[PDB]
Amino acid sequence: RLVSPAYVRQGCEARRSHEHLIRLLLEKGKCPENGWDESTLELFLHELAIMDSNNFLGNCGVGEREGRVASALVARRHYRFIHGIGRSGDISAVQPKAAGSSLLNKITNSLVLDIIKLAGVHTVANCFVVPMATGMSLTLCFLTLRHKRPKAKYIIWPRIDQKSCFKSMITAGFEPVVIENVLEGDELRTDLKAVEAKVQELGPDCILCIHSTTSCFAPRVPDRLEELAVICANYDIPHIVNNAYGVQSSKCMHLIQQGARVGRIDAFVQSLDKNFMVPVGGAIIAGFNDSFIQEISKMYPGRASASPSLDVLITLLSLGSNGYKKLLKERKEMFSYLSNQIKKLSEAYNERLLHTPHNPISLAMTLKTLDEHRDKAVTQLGSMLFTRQVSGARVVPLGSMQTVSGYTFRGFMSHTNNYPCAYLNAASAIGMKMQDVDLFIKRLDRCLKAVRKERSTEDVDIEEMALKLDNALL
Amino acid sequence: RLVSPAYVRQGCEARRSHEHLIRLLLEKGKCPENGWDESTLELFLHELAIMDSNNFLGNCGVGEREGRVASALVARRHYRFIHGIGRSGDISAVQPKAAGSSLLNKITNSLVLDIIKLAGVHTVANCFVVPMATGMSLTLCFLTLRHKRPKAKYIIWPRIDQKSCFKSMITAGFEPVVIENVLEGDELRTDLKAVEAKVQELGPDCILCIHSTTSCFAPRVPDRLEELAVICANYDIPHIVNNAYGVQSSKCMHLIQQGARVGRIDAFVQSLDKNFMVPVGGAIIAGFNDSFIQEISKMYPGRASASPSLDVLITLLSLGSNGYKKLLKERKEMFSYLSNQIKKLSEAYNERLLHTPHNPISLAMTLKTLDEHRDKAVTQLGSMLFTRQVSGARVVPLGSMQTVSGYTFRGFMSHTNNYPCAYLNAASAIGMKMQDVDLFIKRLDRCLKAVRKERSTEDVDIEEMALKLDNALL
Amino acid sequence: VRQGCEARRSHEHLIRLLLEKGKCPENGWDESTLELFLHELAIMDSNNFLGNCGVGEREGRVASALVARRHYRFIHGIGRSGDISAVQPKAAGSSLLNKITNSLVLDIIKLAGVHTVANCFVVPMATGMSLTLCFLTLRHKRPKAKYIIWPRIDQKSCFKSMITAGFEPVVIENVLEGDELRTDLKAVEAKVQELGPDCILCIHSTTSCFAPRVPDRLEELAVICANYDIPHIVNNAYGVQSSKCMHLIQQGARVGRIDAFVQSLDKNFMVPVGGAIIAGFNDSFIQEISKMYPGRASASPSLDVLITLLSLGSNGYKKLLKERKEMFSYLSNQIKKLSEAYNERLLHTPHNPISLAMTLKTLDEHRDKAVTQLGSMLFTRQVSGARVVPLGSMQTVSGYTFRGFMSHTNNYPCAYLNAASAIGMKMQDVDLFIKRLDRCLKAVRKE
Amino acid sequence: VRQGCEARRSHEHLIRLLLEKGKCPENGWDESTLELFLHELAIMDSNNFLGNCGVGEREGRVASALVARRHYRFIHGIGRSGDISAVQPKAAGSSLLNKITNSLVLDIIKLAGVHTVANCFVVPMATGMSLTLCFLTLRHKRPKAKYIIWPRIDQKSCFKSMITAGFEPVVIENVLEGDELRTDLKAVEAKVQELGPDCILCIHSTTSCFAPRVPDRLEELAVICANYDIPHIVNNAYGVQSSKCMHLIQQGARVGRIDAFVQSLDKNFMVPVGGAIIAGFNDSFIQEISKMYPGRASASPSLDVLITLLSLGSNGYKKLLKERKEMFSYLSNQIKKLSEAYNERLLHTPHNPISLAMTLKTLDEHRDKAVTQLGSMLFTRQVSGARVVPLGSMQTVSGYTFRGFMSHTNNYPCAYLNAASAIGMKMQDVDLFIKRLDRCLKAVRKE
RNA sequence: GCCCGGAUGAUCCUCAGUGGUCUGGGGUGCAGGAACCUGUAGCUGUCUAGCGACAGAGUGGUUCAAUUCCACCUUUCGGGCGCC
Ligand SMILES: *Cc1c(COP(=O)(O)O)cnc(C)c1O
Ligand SMILES: *Cc1c(COP(=O)(O)O)cnc(C)c1O
Ligand SMILES: *Cc1c(COP(=O)(O)O)cnc(C)c1O
Ligand SMILES: *Cc1c(COP(=O)(O)O)cnc(C)c1O
Repeated sequence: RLVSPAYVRQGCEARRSHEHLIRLLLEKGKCPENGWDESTLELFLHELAIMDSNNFLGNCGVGEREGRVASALVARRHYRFIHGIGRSGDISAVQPKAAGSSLLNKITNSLVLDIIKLAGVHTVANCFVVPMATGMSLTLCFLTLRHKRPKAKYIIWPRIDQKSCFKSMITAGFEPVVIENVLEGDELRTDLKAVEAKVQELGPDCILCIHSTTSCFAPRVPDRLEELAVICANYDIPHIVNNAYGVQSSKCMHLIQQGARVGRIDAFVQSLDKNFMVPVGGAIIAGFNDSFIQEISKMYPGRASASPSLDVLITLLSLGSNGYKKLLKERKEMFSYLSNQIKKLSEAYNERLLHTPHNPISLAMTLKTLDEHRDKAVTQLGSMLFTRQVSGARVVPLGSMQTVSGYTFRGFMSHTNNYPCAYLNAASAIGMKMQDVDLFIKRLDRCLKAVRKERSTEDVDIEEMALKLDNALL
Repeated sequence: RLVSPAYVRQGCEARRSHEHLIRLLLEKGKCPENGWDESTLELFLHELAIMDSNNFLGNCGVGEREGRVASALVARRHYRFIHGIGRSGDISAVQPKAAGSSLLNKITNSLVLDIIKLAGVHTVANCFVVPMATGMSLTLCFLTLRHKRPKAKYIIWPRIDQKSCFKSMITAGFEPVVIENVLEGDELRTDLKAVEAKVQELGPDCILCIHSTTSCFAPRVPDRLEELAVICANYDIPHIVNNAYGVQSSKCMHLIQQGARVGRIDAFVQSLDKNFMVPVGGAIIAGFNDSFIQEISKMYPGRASASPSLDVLITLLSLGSNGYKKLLKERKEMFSYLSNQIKKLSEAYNERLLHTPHNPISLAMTLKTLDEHRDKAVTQLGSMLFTRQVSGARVVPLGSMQTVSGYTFRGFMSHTNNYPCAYLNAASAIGMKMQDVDLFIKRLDRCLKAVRKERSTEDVDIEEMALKLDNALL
Repeated sequence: VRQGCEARRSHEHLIRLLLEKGKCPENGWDESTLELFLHELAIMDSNNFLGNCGVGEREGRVASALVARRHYRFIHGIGRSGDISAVQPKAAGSSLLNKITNSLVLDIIKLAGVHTVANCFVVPMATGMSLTLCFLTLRHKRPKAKYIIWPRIDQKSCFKSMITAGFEPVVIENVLEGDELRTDLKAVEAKVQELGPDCILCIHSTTSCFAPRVPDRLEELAVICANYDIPHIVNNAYGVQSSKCMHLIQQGARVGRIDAFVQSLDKNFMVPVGGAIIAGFNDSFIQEISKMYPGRASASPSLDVLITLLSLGSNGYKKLLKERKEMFSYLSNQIKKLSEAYNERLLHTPHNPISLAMTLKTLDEHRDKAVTQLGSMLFTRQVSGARVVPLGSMQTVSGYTFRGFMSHTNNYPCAYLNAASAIGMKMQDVDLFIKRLDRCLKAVRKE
Repeated sequence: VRQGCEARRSHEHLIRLLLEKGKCPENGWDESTLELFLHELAIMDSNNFLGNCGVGEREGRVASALVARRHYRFIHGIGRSGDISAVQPKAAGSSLLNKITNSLVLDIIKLAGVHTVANCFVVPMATGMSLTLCFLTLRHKRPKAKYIIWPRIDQKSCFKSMITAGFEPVVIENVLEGDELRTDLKAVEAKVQELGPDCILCIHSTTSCFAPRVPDRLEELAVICANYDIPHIVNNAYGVQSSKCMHLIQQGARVGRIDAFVQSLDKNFMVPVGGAIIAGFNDSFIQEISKMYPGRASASPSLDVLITLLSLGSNGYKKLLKERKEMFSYLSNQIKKLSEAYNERLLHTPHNPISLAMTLKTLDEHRDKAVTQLGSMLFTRQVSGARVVPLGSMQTVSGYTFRGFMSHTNNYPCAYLNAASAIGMKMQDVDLFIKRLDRCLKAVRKE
C-alpha cells in the first residue's frame, strides 16, 4: 500500500529537471534552445490547466460562462483549456476565472516575440497572437486606425492579387486605392512615384494608411518598404505591412527592420499557419510602438479562442529556437534546389525560370509554349496537376478579368494588367521536403508532355486515377 | 498471415451500421436523435480528414499554405484538420484543397440550424458558425450593414452593461446611442418611447441599426423584440439581436421568432460556448433572409479556424437532439430549484429575491443589509465568494462609475443610473448541476454570516485556504 | 495566481491520501487528478529521465510515439527478473504503480465479501494461467503429488490449467439435486482415500459457473482439505462481483482450509482481458506464488484496473454490485414471463447468483436441429453471452473425453439456454435479449 | 469530393496488401493509415457492435473511457479458452490482429537472419515465463525427464524458468578461452551420459548474453541433441537484433536439432516489457506449445509490436539494425580510448556482438570498496545499463548458490564493467556514458 | 443484426378509394330534434394570470395542384441469410 519514502524517492528529484525547464521559461520568456521532451511539455500544460477555475475540484459555477464542456473528446483535445483568452473588456487582460489560460496567453506572446527577433526584426517592441487569420487581423488594424484618423477614407495599396488582404480594407469600411506595379525586367515592383503622387492628390489627411506587402507570389516581389516608410514618416501617414508568410524569410524580415529604422512602420501582420506549421486560423500583430499595438489589442471586443495560441505554444516548445532555425535553413536550401530543378525542366520544354531574384520564397516558370486561346492548355495544365495530387502549383493565364467586392481586376492573378506571359508558380515554404520538389518536377514533366502531345505501383495508380478524374471533368 | 474471407467477415457487415448513421447525417443534415457512439464519431472524423489534400498519401505541396504540421501533438488533437474553413475570397466556399474540412463546415452549419429550430426559432432561414466570439461577430454584422447604409452613423442600443457587445459597435466604427431602460417593478425593460423618439430625432437614414439584447443579467430582462421589430419594419431600419446565451432559453428564442413574425429581425447572434458547452471562441450568425446572411458571410476576409466548428460538431453528434433537449429541460428545473433556494436563504438574512419573472435565466438577490460606504461589505462579499471558489456570482454595488471606450456609465453593472439597491447575481445555465446550487447556497451562507459578524475535510480546507487568500488581499 | 497554486493542493491531497492508506477513494477521481497522478509516476521511471543515457539491453526505449503515449510512458513493466514483487530501481514509478494497484485490489476484495483476506497480487496472466502458477508453486511443496481433484465444470481454461502445470485432473461428477448440479462430497472424499492424500496436489473447486451448476460446497471441501492436509485452490473467476460467492470463500476459510483463490480482472473490473488476481489467507504462501514467477511482466493490466478503481471509487464499484443484483432479479422475472409463453420454465437454481437457465424441452434437436439453430440465430441477431446447451454433446479436451459437454454432467434431463447478470449489465441488455429471444423462438416454432 | 473518395483507396491499397501477404510494409505506414486500420479492426469485435446486447460474463465491457481509448477498443484479448491461436467468434477483429501480428513477426525473424524459421507466435508473457511454457510442453512428451542441462549464464529469469516449470537445472560451468567464457561441450556431453538422455528434458542454451560470456556453441549442441534425441531450447532473449546470433541459430538448425528459440519483444522491438516470441522449425511442435496455453490472453503486447512494425516498416527495422552495428564499433573504440587513459583494457570478446566489458583491475574493492562504489556513482549520474561485476560475489537463487555471481563463472580473473550497443541506441548515449564514466573514475581515483 | 419487398406515422376510431384543394362505408362520445336524423370531435410544443394566441402533422423532393407521386426515416408484416 505504501512503500513510502515520504512523498517519493525521485518524485521530486528527477522531477526537478522538468521544473527547471519550466521555471526558465516563465522567468525569461524565451524559446528553449533545444525542444522540450513531450513529457515536460504535457506536464506543463496539465499544471496550467488545473489553474483554471473550471478545473478546480471544489469549484461551483452559477454564471452563464463557466467553461462547462459536454464532450470529453472536446475537453481532452484542448488539454482542458475552455475559457479562452482575455476578458470581455480587454483581450490582453488577465482573466481571474482562468489564471492558467492567462499565463498560457502571456507566455505564447513572449515566445512569438522571441521568434520574430531571431527571424530578423530585432527591434520589435510588442506583439500578440490574435485567433483570426491575417485578413481579419489586417481589418482590425484598419478598424483601430479609424478612430485615430476620423477624416480618412482611403488606403493606398500597391497591387497584389490576393482576395483576403484586398477585402480586409473593404471589410473595415475603407476605399482601397490600387497602385499598379512597375515592370522591371521580369519583376513587378513598387511604383514609388505613383504612391507619392496619390498621397499629394488625395491629401494625407484623407489617407488612413499605406498598406504594403512583403511575401507574395512571383513575379511580384516584396514592396520597397524603406522608401514607403520614409514617405509615410514624411507625410505623417500610418504604415501597415502585410507580412503574411514573411517570418520564414530573413530577407522579408530585414526589409521590415530597415523600414522601421529609416522610416515609419506602425504594424506588421503575419499568419500563424504559414510561418509555424499549425492549423489555419491565427495571426500575429506586431509593431514598434508599444502603445499602438496595445491599442489594436484593446480594439478587439470580447473573449477569444485560445486554440491558435496553444498550437504555437506546443510547436515552439517542441521545436525550440534551434529547431525553428533548422526549418529556416532547410527552406533556403530547398529554394535553391527547387530553383535549379525548375531551370533544368523548363529548358527541356523551351520555357524558362522567370528572373525574380528579389523574391526569396516564390518562383515562376513560363508557359509561353502553351496556347490558352485555342487549346486552353494553360487551364488544362493546372487541372492535370490538381488531379495528380500536386497542391500549391498556381497557374496564371493571361487576360483574366475578375471582380472582387465590386472592384474589377484586369490580368487577375498576375498583379498587373498585361504581364508578358502566362506562368506557373511554385514556392519553397517552411517544412518542404525534397520529396515535394522531386514529385512536383516528375508530375509537372508528365503533364507538360501530355498537353503538348494533345496539341499534336501507386505512381501509376495516381496516374490512372488522374486520367479518370481528367475525363470526368472533360 | 491471411485467414482472409475476401476483405473481412464482418468488416463491412457491422461496419454497415456505422455507415448508415453517417449516410443519414449527410443526406438530411439533421442532428441524430440519440447520440452517436464514440467509435462511430471518430470513424466519421477520420474519414473526413483523409479527404483533405494535406493528408493524401501521394500528395506533394509547392505552395505557401499546404497544411503542414510540425508537432504531432497539434495534428492529433485536431484530428488532422489543418486547412481551416473557406477560401480567401469566401469563407463559405468549398476549399478544393480541403474537401473534408469543407464537408465538416457544411454539416456543422446544418446541425446548428437544426438545433436553432428545435430551440424555438423554427422559421430561421440560414446560419453559419464563425470562429469569433459574439462581440466580434456582432461587429461583423455592423461592418456588413455599413455598405448597405453608407450615410448611417448611429446604432440605437437599449442599455446593457456588458463590455463586449458595447465595444462591438465602436470597433465597427459607429456611434452607439444608449437608450436607458425603464424601471417596471424590479425589472429594467425597453423604453419603447425613447427608442422611437430617437429614431425620429436622428432620422432613420442616419441609423445603422437597432441593437437589441435578449439574454442578460437580472434585473434586466430580454428586450421587447416584437415592438422593436415593428419599429424597425416601419422606419426601414435593420434590427440586430444580441442573443449571446439565449438559445438555451425557449422564452428567448420565442421572442425572436415572434419578432420576425410581426416585424423585422435582420440577424441574431449567439455564443457557441454559452449555448453548447464548448471552449470560448466561436459564435453563430443566424437570420431570416438567406441573401443577407450570405452577405455577412462574404464580408469575412480570408480563411478561418475550423476548431470551433469541430467542437460543436463533436458535441451535437455525441449528445443528439435528445441529449440537448435533456440539457434544456434540466436547465429549467435547476432554475426553479435555484430560485427557491435563494428565496429561502435571503429570508434568513432579511433580503429577498428580486421579482424578475421575465428573465428566464438570471436571478438577483438583494444586498440591502450590507453597507458598502462604511464597511465596503458588498465588495467584500464578492471577494469572499471568489476565494471560496464560487464563480459566476456577480456582485453589483451602487454608484459605480465606469468609462468604456470613452463613454461613461453611471451605476455601471446595474444597467441603469440609479437602481434601488445593490444585489448579487446567479443564473441557471445549461450544464448546471444541483451540486452547483447547493455549494453556492452553502458558501454564500458562510460569507453572509462572516460579513455581518465583521460589522458587529476539503470543505474546511477550502475555508482555510479562503481565509489565507482573504487576509492576503486585505 | 495564488488560487491556482492552491488548486494543485486539492489534487495533492487526494494523491497523498492514496499513498498513505492505499485504499480506494470513496468517490472517483476526476480525470484531471488521475492523469496528473499517472504523469508524475511515469517521470519517476529512469527511461523518462531528461538527462538519461542508456548502455544496456533493457533501457525502456520506445520506437512508436503512439505506443509510448497510450501506456502513459510506463515501459519497464513490473518487478525484477528475480522477484515480480520487488521494487525495480530503474522504474520507481512503475514499482509504486504496482504496489498501489495491489493495495486497491485488496481493498476491493474485502469490500466484496472476503474481509479476512491477507494478501493478493495482480498477475498479468488470465485466470487459467494464474491457476497454473498456483499448481506450479504447490509442486515444490508436494513433490510426490500427481493428481488434482476437481469437481466438474465444463470450461476449457480451468480444466487445461491442471494439465499445463503437469498434473492429472481427477474429474468428480456432480450430483443432481433438484435442478441444480452440486458437489459430490462423498465421491470427492472417496477419491482422496483411494488415491491417497500424499498423491493429491490439491483440491480444485469453482465458485462462479454457469447454471444449472452452482458454486461448489467450499465449507465441506475446506474441512476435507484440513483433515487430510491437502491444499485447496478455488477458481473464483468472476465471483468477486457476487457477495454470495465471496462470503462462501470467507466461510470456507473460517471453518477449514483455503490456500488461494483466483479471479479474472476483466470479468470483475470491466477491463481488457489479460490479468488476474491471486489472493489468499496465508501471506507467506501468496508470496511464494509471487516469487515463483520468473522475470518481469507487463504493467498494462495493473494500469487498467488502477485507472478503473480510481475513476470509479469504492462507491462506484458498490453501485455496480448493487445494480448487478437488481439486473439479476429483472432478468429472472423476464425469463419467467417469456418461458411461460413458450411452454418452458426457468430452472430452479437459487444457489447460483449470477447465471440462469431456461428449459428448451419443446425444441427438437434430433429431428429439426432446432436447439443448435437457436444459438446460431441468437448470434446473427447480435445476442452475445447467450449459451445454448444441447443434449449428448461429446467433446475431447487435451485427451479427456467429456460426455454431455457444456452441461457439466453426462445426462442432464433437458437442453437449456444460459443467460447471466454480470457487472455492468444494463436494462437495455435484458430488454433487447428478451425481444430477440422471442423473435428467435417464433421462427423456430414456425419451421 | 471524387478525389477524396479516391484518397481512401490509397489507404485501402496498403491495408489490402497487408492482409494478402502478411509481410511488413517496406516503408512505414503513416499514422493516418495505421489508425484507420486499427479502428476498422476494432469495430469488427462484437463488444463494439452498435446493436449489441450482452447477457454473458465476458462481454468486453469497459468502465473507463480512458482504458477503452488507450487500447483502441480492443477488449476481448486473443484466442479462445481452448486454444490461444483459434479465431475468437466474439472478437473477429482481435483475432485478425493476432494473426497479422504473428505474420509480421515471422517476417522480421527471417529478415533478421533465421530464414528457415517455420512458425512462431507472440505470447503475452516475458521470455522467462515463455521458456517455462516450452518446458511445460516438453513434460508431456518426456514424462520421465527430470533435468535441464544449462550452460551457465548469471540471469535470474532464465534460470528460474526451469524451476518454475518443475525441473532441476543442471548447471554447466563455462570454459575460459582467452578473455571469453564459452560452452564446455565436454562437460555437457559428460552430464548427458551420466544422467541419461531419457532423464534430460532438454538442453537449454543461450545466445544473447553479457560479455565476457559469448553466445553458446549452438552447432555443437544441436548435434549432441540430435545424436542423443534430446530436445534443444534456445534462450535468444535479445538476439533478434544481432545477425550473428540469428545466423548461429540458423546454422544449428541446419546441422543439428533446435526445437524452439525464444526472444523478448521489448528488447528487440522497443515496446513495453511483457511479451515474447516462441519460434521454431517444426510447425507442429510450435503449435503444441501454443495449444498448451490455457485460456485467453492479453492483446496489448501484440498491438504494441503491430503498431511498431507497421510504423517502422522492414526498411525502418533494417536501419535500426545497421545503426546498432555502427554504434557497437563506436562504443568499442571509445572504451578502448578511455580504458587506455586509466591503465585498463577492453576485454577481447569478439564472439559477443552486443555486449562489451572493460577491466576494473586498478580499482580496489577489498580496501576501498571502489568497484561497488563505481556502479553506485554511475547510477546517480543517470547512467543506466552500465553493469559493474565485482569478484567473489555469492548469491542464492531459488536455493542454488552461485559463486562469482554476475560473472558467469566462479573465479574470473578480474572485475569489469559492462556496456552494450542495443537497438535504438544513439551517439548521445555513448558520448554521455564515456563522459560520465570518466568523471566517475576520476573521483574514485582521488579517494 | 444485415439484405429484399409490402404497408405504417400526428386531424406499400377504423376499412377503403382518390394528384382536383378530398370522398364513401362501419363504429365511439358529446349535443339536440332501441335506432333514426343533425351537428360536433383529438394530440404536441411554445407564450400567457387565464381566456386564448402562435405554430407543427415522420424528414425532404417533384408538381399549378401531394392524404395521393418519389427518396429516406419510425413502427410493423412477410421473405432470405445462421459452427460461435
Ligand atoms: C457573452 C456575452 C457577449 C459576448 O461576449 P464575448 O466574450 O465576445 O463572447 C455579449 N453580450 C452579452 C450580454 C454576453 O453575455
Ligand atoms: C495568406 C495570405 C493572406 C492571408 O489570408 P488568410 O486566409 O486571411 O489567412 C493575405 N495576403 C497574402 C499575400 C497571403 O499569402
Ligand atoms: C532479458 C533476458 C531474459 C528475459 O527475462 P524476463 O524479465 O522474463 O523477460 C532472460 N534471460 C536473459 C539472458 C535476458 O537478457
Ligand atoms: C473466465 C473463466 C476462466 C478464465 O479463463 P481465461 O480465459 O484463462 O481467463 C476459467 N474458468 C471459468 C469457469 C471461467 O468463467
